[PDB]
Amino acid sequence: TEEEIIEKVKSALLSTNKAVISVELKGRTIPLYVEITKEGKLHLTAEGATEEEKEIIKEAQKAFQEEIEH
Amino acid sequence: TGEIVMTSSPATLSVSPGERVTLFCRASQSVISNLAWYQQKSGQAPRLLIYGASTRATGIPSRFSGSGSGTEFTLTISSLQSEDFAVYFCQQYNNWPLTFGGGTQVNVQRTVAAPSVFIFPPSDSGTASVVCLLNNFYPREAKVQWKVDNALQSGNSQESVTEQDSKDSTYSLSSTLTLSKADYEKHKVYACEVTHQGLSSPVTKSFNRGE
Amino acid sequence: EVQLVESGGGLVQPRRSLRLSCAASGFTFDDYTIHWVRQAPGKGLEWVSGITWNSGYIGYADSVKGRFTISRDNARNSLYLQMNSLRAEDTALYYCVRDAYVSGSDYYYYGLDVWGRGTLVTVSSASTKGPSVFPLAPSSKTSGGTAALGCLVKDYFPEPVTVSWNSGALTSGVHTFPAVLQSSGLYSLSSVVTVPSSSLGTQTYICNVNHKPSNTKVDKKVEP
Repeated sequence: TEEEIIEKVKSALLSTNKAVISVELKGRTIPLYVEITKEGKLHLTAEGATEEEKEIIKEAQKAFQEEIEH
Repeated sequence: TGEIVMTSSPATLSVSPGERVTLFCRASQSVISNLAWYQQKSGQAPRLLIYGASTRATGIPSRFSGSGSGTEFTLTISSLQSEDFAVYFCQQYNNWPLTFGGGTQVNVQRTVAAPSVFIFPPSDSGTASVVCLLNNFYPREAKVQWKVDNALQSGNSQESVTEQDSKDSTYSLSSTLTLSKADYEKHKVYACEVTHQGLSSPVTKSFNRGE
Repeated sequence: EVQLVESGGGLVQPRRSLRLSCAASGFTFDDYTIHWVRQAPGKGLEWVSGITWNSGYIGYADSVKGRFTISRDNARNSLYLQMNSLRAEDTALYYCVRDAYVSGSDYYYYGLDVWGRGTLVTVSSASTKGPSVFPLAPSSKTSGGTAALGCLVKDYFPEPVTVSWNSGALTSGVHTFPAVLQSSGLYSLSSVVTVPSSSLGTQTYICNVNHKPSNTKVDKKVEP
């Protein structure tokens, strides 16, 4: 699941620095705002997302950020 | 799946020089402003017009403008000119796979013109085909039905339509009915039935086998 | 002169393989992602594949995954597309397209900004056959004094076929229709012309069918 989010984020930031993807975390289709900076900082934003749903997105955001820098 | 489908509309559009043109693109999911517009003339590579949802490419005339955000987009030609008759494609780049719309073909507006209908019998050498011709008509939409011995044919015919003529903006259509020489000799009358809004009633051109 | 030039297209049989190439010129090839986009004859555009600048990400459309392999050689500024298990649906004009979005740049651009002229890929089991030129008789039976005549060009392969009337003499009123692909894998078109009905008894009308891939030059006289 958390790996499947990194896949969709990676496919979104290929032709644009800002995109929106749909993620099915757990029993809900969550709209997800994906953003990247020139320096390479990724922010994943979920709106109207339950704390739980927000934390899984923070875990995915940290995992992909380490892959970006490395 | 994650694939985003682009839906173009209208499929075709007819306008006169000087008119205001609006083309629509719809996304299956949100694409924000990651939408581009392309122009393709006949036999040429697509040309990028607008890359951000509203950002005109460098060199693109100001009469072209784009709008929208999310799943609803528009391309506006404020005052269409002669060189603007082409096919226009939308393309999202929110996430791979990159996807295009079907495209909108903008054509030259013209007055209605009824077709002149001609039927050409076969002339072989194991077999030959029957040809029905609709010459210089407008608009393109036209129904051609084959009837041998008062029986509607099906699956044994192929149509071909010319591009809009550079002089009178009319179309021409040819429908070829192909049979075996054995089946062609089992019937006497071969009729081409033509329907078109420029005709006050359906036109039937037919012949008897053997000139 | 920013341009992309494709090469490698031609006639290929089903189930076989073909390798397309693309040569870049006038820009830093190692900074852009490059795409393959194909266009079936008379149909829309379809993205095929793309590679990032360092080949770090490679994407394929579901219709070509497993069969197509994209790769790049930034040392030669060249892009390649290896097509395997080719099918008739793969018949299209294949464009080499540069993506405008360069990650990490100061001022961003978007879309597909540089296209090549394309290379044509035909997937067919058909062999070269000359055209069979049949006549379309100007039957003397009205149309306001306007008569119609032509010749049918059937069972030929591959495209194209050039049709002329009276060796380039007759031009006005002529409509050479686009070729249609028959179920036999062969192409078939027809060329017609409208003429004054009074000229049927005096004027001679000649078709000038010329199929160079078959080295066939056929002239046909149209008579009622």
